[PDB]
Amino acid sequence: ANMQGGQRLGTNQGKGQSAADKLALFLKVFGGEVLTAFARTSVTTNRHM
Amino acid sequence: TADVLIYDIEDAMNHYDVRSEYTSQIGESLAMAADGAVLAELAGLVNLADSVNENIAGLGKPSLLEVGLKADLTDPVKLGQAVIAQLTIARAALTKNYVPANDRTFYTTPDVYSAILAALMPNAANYAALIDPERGSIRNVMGFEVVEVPHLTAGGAGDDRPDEGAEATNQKHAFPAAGGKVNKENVVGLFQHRSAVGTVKLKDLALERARRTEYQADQIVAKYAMGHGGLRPESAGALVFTAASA
Amino acid sequence: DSVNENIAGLGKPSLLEVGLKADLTDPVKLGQAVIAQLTIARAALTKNYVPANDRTFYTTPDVYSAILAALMPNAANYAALIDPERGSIRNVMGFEVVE
Amino acid sequence: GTVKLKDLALERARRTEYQADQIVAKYAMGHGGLRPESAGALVFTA
Amino acid sequence: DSVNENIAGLGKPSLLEVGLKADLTDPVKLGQAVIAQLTIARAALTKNYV
Amino acid sequence: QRQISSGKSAQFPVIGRTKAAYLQPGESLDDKRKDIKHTEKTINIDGLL
Amino acid sequence: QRQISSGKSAQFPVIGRTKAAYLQPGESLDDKRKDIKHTEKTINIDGLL
Repeated sequence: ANMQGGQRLGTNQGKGQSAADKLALFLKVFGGEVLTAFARTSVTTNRHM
Repeated sequence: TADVLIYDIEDAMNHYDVRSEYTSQIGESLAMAADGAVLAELAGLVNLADSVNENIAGLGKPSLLEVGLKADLTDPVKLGQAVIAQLTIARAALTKNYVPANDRTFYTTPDVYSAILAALMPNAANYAALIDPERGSIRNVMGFEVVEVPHLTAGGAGDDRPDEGAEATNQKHAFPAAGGKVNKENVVGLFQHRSAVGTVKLKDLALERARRTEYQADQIVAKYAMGHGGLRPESAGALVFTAASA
Repeated sequence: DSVNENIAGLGKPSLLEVGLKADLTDPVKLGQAVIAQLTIARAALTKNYVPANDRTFYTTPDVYSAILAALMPNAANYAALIDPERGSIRNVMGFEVVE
Repeated sequence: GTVKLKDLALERARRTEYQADQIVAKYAMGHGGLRPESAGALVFTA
Repeated sequence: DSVNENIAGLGKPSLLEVGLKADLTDPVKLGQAVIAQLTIARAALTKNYV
Repeated sequence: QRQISSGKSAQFPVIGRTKAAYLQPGESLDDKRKDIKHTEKTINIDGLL
Repeated sequence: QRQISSGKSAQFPVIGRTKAAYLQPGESLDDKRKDIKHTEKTINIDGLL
């Protein structure tokens, strides 16, 4: 069935830590691109003096 | 002026670059104030008092026009037919003042822009005209060229920066919220001719960068100096909902 | 409703409505409501400065046929969008219809 | 353990309004308590 | 006392004691207490494989 | 479909526009400043499929 | 004295030893396996000094 003694890098373990989260020790990284608000276009520039 | 201040300690902890995008937003914020001021100046001509409607008495009137009661006209296709039928009168009202044909534009919200699209769909229209259904774009309805702008009922810049929904403390070119004519509560569109609004520019637009050592922060500021005013009120116009009976 | 936007004054999902489904049973009547509401969806998506083009509409194949029935000669006054020879829609509004 | 960001640097700025020059040195570091088993202390009895 | 170790059974800070300060008085007798206590401090630190 | 390496999750930051204002002669820009809003978007990676 | 760039905090993972055992012929390593405990020590930088 399930493997015995498998290496668990994510589990926090520790003396006082809960270790309930299986992904605790892993940390998030920056995504590829920063999200920016959509550009707003000017309409009146060529419509008056 | 639009400016931003970036602290060095927060920039160090940051994992991405913000300086390149910030200059785009502060520069674009200045351009959005020009659109708000120009359109508010166009609505300013229609809001001219009864004593001062005309440049010289006998030249032409701003014209107001009416589309419906906004309660019976809530349906999308019903609103679209009202606008299309009333853009014909707007063409006539502008012609009665000898305003030249062509160089005529109609500024409307995207909501009303889609109302015209629904009116000319195969379900409603007996034959195809104007719009292109594949791209959802309506083309040159009458002499007017239909332009959709989300930022109507938005005025020019003012002293201090409003939060999100707050109003500027002193706004030079403002769109009336509850004014007598073509105010913010019942507005459908603004139609106008090339010679209806003017802008006067000094200094063009400039971008500046500064170093604030005492605060350990960098600074970027964008700035221009322009003036917006309404000229030739006879070229102005509007489309508004009928005032609710009280 | 509290967390629908990224930042205040940027945009909202705009879930929209088409009908009660009690009377929208027949496909030809459901198709018109779908095509009608795609026109508002074009406007609501534009109000948030979302760029035109690169837009798509994901729907089940049943609603795909409902749009086809709504533009049949029986329902539509003139020919537009779909072609009855292959039963395929062709970019209703800015969106691209995908089954 | 000490984690250092930007290390230590100093910059010079001109304060024209005060007719003065300002020299400031700065760093950003964090100090921590990894590896407790190697730590220790001696305390007086209360 | 529940969070002192990194992992269970890996080593403890070993607070130790010096035996008050009022009775010590002269500095020469203070050195005896400190050095005699450094006997346990080195032993305790070694027991953790430091 | 962006790609990352060695991450439990990916974070995407957003930027939230700005508003302009008038500066009277003799007024400091520091007295009228609002800043540009920031927040994050998280896409955490699922298990092995 | 470690150095990081562009980070709110720094993470130091630690590892927790293991015990060897005799593998008589005709035995499986999967049956005798304990794994090695992991826990985390993270320390965050203070403000600019």
